[PDB]
Amino acid sequence: NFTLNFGPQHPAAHGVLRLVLEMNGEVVERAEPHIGLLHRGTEKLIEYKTYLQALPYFDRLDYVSMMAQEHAYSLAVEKLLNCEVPLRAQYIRVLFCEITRILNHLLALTTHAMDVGALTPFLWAFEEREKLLEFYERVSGARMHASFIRPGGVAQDLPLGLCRDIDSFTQQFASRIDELEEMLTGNRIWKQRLVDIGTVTAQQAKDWGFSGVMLRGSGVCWDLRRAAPYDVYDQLDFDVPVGTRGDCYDRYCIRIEEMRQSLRIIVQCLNQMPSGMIKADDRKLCPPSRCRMKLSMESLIHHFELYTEGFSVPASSTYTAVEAPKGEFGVFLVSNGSNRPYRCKIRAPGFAHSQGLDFMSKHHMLADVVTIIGTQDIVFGEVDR
Amino acid sequence: KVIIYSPARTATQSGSGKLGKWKINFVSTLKWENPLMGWTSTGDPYANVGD
Amino acid sequence: RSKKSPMELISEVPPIKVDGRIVACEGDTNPALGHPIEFICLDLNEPAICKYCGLRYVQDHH
Amino acid sequence: SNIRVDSRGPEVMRIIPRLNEDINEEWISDKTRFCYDGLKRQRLSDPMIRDSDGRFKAVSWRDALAVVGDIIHQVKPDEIVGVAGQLSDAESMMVLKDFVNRMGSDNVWCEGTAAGVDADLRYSYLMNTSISGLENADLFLLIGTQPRV
Amino acid sequence: VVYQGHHGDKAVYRANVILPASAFTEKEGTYENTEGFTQQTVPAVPTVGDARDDWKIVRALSEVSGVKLPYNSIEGVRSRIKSVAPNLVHTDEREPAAFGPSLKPECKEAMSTTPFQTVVENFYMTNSITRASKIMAQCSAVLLK
Amino acid sequence: GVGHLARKGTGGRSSVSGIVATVFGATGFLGRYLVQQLAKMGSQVLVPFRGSEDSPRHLKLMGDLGQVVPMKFDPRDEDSIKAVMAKANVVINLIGREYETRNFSFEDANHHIAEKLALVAKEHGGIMRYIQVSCLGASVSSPSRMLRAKAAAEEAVLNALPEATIMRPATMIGTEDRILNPWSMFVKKYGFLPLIGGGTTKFQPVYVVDVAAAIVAALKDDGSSMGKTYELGGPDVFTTHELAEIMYDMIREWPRYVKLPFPIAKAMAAPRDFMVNKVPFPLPSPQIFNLDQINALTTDTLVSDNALKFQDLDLVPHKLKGYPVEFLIQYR
Amino acid sequence: IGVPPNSANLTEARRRVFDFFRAACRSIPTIMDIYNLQDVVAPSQLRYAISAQIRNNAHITDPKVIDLLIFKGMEELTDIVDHAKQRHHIIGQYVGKTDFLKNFYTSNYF
Amino acid sequence: SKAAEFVISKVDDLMNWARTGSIWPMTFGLACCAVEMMHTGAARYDLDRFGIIFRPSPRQSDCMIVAGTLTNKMAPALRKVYDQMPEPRWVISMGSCANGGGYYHYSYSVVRGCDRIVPVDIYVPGCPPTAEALLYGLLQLQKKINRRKDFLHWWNK
Amino acid sequence: MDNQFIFKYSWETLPKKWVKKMERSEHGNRFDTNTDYLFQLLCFLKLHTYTRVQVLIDICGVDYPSRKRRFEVVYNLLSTRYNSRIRVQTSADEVTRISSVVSLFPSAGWWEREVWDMFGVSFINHPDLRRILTDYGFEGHPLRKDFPLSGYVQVRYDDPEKRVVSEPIEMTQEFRYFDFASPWE
Ligand SMILES: NC(=O)C1=CN([C@@H]2O[C@H](COP(=O)(O)OP(=O)(O)OC[C@H]3O[C@@H](n4cnc5c(N)ncnc54)[C@H](OP(=O)(O)O)[C@@H]3O)[C@@H](O)[C@H]2O)C=CC1
Ligand SMILES: CCCCCCCCCCCC(=O)SCCNC(=O)CCNC(=O)[C@H](O)C(C)(C)COP(=O)(O)O
Ligand code: SF4
Ligand SMILES: [Zn+2]
Repeated sequence: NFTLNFGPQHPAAHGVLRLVLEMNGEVVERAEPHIGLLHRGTEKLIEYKTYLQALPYFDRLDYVSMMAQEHAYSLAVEKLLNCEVPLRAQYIRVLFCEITRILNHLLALTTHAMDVGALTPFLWAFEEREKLLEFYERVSGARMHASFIRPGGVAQDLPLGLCRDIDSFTQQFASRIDELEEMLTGNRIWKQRLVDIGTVTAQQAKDWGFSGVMLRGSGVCWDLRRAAPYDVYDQLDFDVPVGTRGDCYDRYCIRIEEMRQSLRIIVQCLNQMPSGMIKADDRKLCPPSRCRMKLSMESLIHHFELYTEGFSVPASSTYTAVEAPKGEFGVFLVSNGSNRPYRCKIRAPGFAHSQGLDFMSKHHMLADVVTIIGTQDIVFGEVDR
Repeated sequence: KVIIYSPARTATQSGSGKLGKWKINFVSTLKWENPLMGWTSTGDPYANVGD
Repeated sequence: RSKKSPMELISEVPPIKVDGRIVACEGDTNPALGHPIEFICLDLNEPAICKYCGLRYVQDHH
Repeated sequence: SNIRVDSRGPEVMRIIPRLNEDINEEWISDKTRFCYDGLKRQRLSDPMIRDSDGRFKAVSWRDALAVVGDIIHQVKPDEIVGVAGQLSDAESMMVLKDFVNRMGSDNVWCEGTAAGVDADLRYSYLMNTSISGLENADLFLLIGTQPRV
Repeated sequence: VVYQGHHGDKAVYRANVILPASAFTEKEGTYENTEGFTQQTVPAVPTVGDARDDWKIVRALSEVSGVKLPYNSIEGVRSRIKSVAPNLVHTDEREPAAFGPSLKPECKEAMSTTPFQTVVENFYMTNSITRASKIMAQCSAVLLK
Repeated sequence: GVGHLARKGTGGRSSVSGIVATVFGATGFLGRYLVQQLAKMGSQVLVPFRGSEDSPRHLKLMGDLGQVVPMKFDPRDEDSIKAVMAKANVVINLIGREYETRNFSFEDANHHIAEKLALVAKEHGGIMRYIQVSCLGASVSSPSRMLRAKAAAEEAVLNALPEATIMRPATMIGTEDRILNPWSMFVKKYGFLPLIGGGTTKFQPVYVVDVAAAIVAALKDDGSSMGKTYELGGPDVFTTHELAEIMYDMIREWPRYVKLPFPIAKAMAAPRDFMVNKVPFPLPSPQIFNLDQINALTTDTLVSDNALKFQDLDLVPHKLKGYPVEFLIQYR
Repeated sequence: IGVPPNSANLTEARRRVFDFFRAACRSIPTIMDIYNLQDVVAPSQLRYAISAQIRNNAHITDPKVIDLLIFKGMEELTDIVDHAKQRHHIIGQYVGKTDFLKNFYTSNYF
Repeated sequence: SKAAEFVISKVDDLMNWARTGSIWPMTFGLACCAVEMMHTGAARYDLDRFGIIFRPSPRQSDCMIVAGTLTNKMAPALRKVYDQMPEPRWVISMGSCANGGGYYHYSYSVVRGCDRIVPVDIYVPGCPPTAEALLYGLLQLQKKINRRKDFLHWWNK
Repeated sequence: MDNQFIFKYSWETLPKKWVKKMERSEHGNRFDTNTDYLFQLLCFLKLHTYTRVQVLIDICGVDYPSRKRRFEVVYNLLSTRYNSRIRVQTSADEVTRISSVVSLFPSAGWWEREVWDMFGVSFINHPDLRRILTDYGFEGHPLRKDFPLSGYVQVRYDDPEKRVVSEPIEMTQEFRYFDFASPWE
């Protein structure tokens, strides 16, 4: 069995993916992905920067679900700090996490389809994803990497003309999803290129740690935002799609239904949006209003000592876990009691999904491996931290 | 060659909250100025490990 | 203009006249867009320089 | 007195007293506190050799060291006097003493007030009573010392 | 004269060969107190220009002149001191004096008449470091008569 | 020549040295090694180029954020040449082509320009050092064409600046040399390796990094460098035949030769390819049949037994068998 | 295969060291064949280099430390043998008055 | 020279127009900047309008965009990719990680910019650069190409 | 199935001498064993009916350069059907072999290698233990508190030989460490 070197230097296979594998000529036996080409070194760099300076690390990891990533860090810091966040901040955080889920699902679906060969829905879905990156542009400073969510609440309040635009988008997003789905689900080629590909049993998914869509594509109803609801999700009404067969087609259907449920949750959060402040007030971990630190002494002191020293998290350690679009994303914070984290390991959902590729491509075609890569939605920012 | 010592309390402030901790002081005294922007350059990897 | 350095450009601005003993300087007309409020006790024969703004204040009469 | 030098990069920014109950007792003098400016002012950077015509140019380390090694033996084994400095550490003075003694000469002395003083008992030139021990005294008889300057 | 230091002050005006030397914030040497207490110095900052330690300079000059010395490192020269003054290598030790004014070369010689004279005139200009500073130059102009 | 090193820190790419050397004609073969050697020790190097703006592009990787700053200069113009030197203290000359174009004749290839830069450095009043480079074996009485003008330039430069070092490399060997790579390329095409010299032409090939080390060492050392003229040579003496075997054994091909006498090759080389006499300036460049080289291979290029040698500065030449010659694997 | 448990005593680690040296010598033609180096170096003094590097660390008595050096050496050997290490690095690692005056002339910090 | 100057100027103009009207950048995406780089080529900005069709292999592409951080392990691969390209080899350093260090700039396994390797012609700053910023960078590269007197230099020499 | 019930059950059901110490808090339930009864503890926690811990989330690692047992690897677990989390951790050492758990949870095969790479805690009966994250020619373990942030080697391209060669680190602007630590805390 001869060995050929994969590892294309372009994002047409997500880039940064060596993937040396064994070939019998047409059927692959063992595929060995060589991760580490994107080991930037965030985990070592976390310990050298305060709890505020370390927030933008989390946007870079899994750089398609930006606000779904810093949300886990914020929740971990809040748990370590016993900080209570106001209701409006919780609702807008849930809304923006759902927007991240929609963005990730769209990007994953179209990148996977373009890997298969269908290239026309790709540009349609990026046309629709323009409208949500514009929403990100509005609330925060930057389109993609938005440090909107902070440990206290969110960084800044929503602009006045935002909810109208969001609802106008949600009016037609369902029709756009239907248009994208009609080209793939009912198609013939899509079925023969996905059905009975990369089947994973529930026992295999549990053993290999496939929490996320891979776990739910095997019949396991394990949704972290329903099993362990963190923000205001009990109030919200949504369903958890669960597959029957562990093939790639049911994962695609599950992702489509997840986009539907995310749209439903966005509508619910838009309807049930309370007033009030956005940043917390119990502990002192939030900056004073810039119209307040310029005429008060204690407020200016707090601003100075927060933007230089930062808040000191009391010495403890914990493992938070949120439902990232990829799957379960968890941050293992260890606090020394000082203003810098002692150790912050990042549990990337894509790491386990990528290691579990070896048994998924067991006795498949070589071109049957790119579709397995696409269906598990691997970005290498999170895999190599 | 390293020096093991406990940093003393700073004179300017009366708090003793940074005391009782011991540090290893690698003598990384080799630093120069980049002749374009005045930045401080180093060639010793232990410039601030002990700090 | 850009030939004049800001140090030599602020000196030519005439000092403000204040009737009282202390004057509060907030930078710009809008308080939120200027420096933090600074109360300066102008009592000497020389103008009192605002440490943030550089503006000078002179007391004419009580 | 114990100090705490604070430096940013390659230059000393300020000098802060360090607590030492026996020697300085948390205080520090003005001369030792504001002398950090002299460490960056006019300083010797490279070896320099006077020229024949009176000019004073700079050379490499080997060249000046070669010149001094040329002139070291142009003089008699006697009269190779070497004067130590006020700030020179113990090692420098020790090596200077060894270098002078190993050439048939002995005229090494500390800078200033070292003409005919004998220092062999380690109490005729030292503060036998501890600096912290002066708090137990009852009378002082300062003899031409002025311990203020 | 072959001057070796880190400043000028009327010795450069007469020097024939000038060898730059390290300052006290950039060298590791043992200094002795008035009460016989010794303590070392930490190399805070790098040396300026092409300057070397004083002991390094004199050791290299000794080698080039052709006379051999049995030490080549800062540790070795410390062991040499241990045979001339072993208290100089005991950093944290409050050693007292084990003698007294009893034994001494008792010599009642001729007396004098000249009164005691001040040895320091300007407090802010004593050593080369304080003489070349700007803060001291303006400080010793309004703080004293 | 002292008081211009001004060392700052450890030997590194971002270190500092008091050298602002401008290497004229560094865009060729020797320049990409000399500039790298200069920048490795923190010296700032300026590369005045006259061709396209993309020719001194690979030289930006030598330094670190401003060590290498190329500028455009016009060889015909004079006062614009002063621009690329008004902030310099060291000047190195490498200009000179083995070819011959109409616009720049043999005299105005490595003599007139060298004299112009020497004179403008002399009148500059700040150029501390100068290292002009010529070929080994240049003389007034020689069948070689460019070597005669090159020798005239190397003797006329000293008049303007007496404290000028002259280096004489001999058939430099490297990854982009003009004497070994063309032979391999021709062998690949069809392959017969015409020996114009017909063997029995023993010279001293040298490897380029050794030459670059020689110049940087002449800059580093303080003493007998100004005025002195070195003659860099290889570890041993090589002829065109044994050099042919030591290049053929790596190409992994049968050594075949069409070794021919001198006059037929000279008649097929110089007059056949000499057509720069009318209308257009650019003409195709000679591959192996060079007008100067055919006349140059009639005499040995041994290093002078009484002049300066390559080991005078304590540099061991690279043994040109297994370590230097390794680029030929791209042909096999 | 799988990582063996740490050696109980030094005599059990000594045979492990000999086995590692044996494997390194067995695999030594492969490096010379796949990295295309024949004129620069002969295989015989590579034995000397490996022996020197394995005898320099011969004063360690702790069996765990010796086992860990064997482990790291195996990882380095597998990196070199496989197409992981890159050319001109194996050859980089493998194959007067006094020192004080030189160190004084070159720098202050030696 | 003036008689045969109009022809060479026209030839230079034609070559510059040909090279600016069809640039085929090679998508060497590495990190989050690759998202914005593929997002510029979407239906909203239409990077293809300027004849900026992408290429899958470095053999046909005449330009490459380094989008994303450049670790130590990918440096040799980047150098090999750059070497294989044909003679022109224009390089664009998209993002803030590629064009000099970046947000990390300090970790052990990061090359401090793609200028230690693969010499760069245009630096596009941003983290991540806006699609219009990448478009402006490409326009600046096109302006750079228009200054190449390819035939005039080879005819003067 | 909640924190307290699991605490009672694992206090009663678990054989002694396994858990060196244990904690119960809202942050998380801990079971600190003694670096030898790890495979046994995980096997019991995986197969028992009242504690059906099936999925191993991640294998952490904390470097404490102040205790005799320098390192401390942390095993995060999760019971899907009981909807509960157990965090088992040990104490390791820089020269010591701690047992592997790839047999129970196959997903650990890569976190095992990553923990070896970052810190240097080797493992037994593990098929590979090869570096997974750092460079092929990388030396030292970076997540140790000893390793400098900038590292030991730099990477650059030199023209004399057409390849990318490593070199000693030499930075243009040093990493400015701001010491914000203050007393009264
Ligand atoms: N190294 C060797 O193998 C040998 C070297 N030598 C001597 O060493 C010198 C350098 O060797 P080498 O590096 O091969 O030379 P180059 O191959 O570098 O050519 C010299 C460079 O100078 C520039 N140049 C040439 N003519 C002119 C001109 N008229 N006006 C302005 N710039 C010009 C060119 O740059 P562009 O093309 O970009 O204009 C050319 O690349 C040679 O000139 C020769 O005298 C002697 C024998 C053999
Ligand atoms: C190209 C190949 C690539 C890999 C090359 C190798 C790279 C790693 C090399 C390993 C580096 C090491 O230090 S790992 C090996 C280090 N371990 C030891 O040296 C054991 C301690 N020494 C002893 O036991 C004895 O003194 C002994 C000398 C053995 C004999 O003496 P006896 O008989 O009385 O016992
Ligand atoms: S510049 Fe910003 S977005 Fe681009 S790779 Fe670097 S960190 Fe990621
Ligand atoms: Zn004001």
